[PDB]
Amino acid sequence: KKKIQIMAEEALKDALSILNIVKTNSPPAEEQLERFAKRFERNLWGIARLFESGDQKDEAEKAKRMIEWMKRIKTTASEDEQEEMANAIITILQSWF
Repeated sequence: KKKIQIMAEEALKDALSILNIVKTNSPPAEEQLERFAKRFERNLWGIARLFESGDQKDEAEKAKRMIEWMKRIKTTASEDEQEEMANAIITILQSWF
């Protein structure tokens, strides 16, 4: 399951883009944030499936929760809550190289 590297790289770029949108804009570019969240969620659903196929359920639910965190970023009105989830998502994706 280890080779999921291009998917994690793309997911990291999307997460860092959202993080940049949240900080830069005071009222964020809501449609551009939705564009990156959709791509990110898609990438991590695949990462979760590859971990499931590789019998690595611990890293699979880890990937699943980061989808819920990205969905929270879409919902939440607090910029700091958006930052929190983005930094958490970023640090976990990095654990996967």
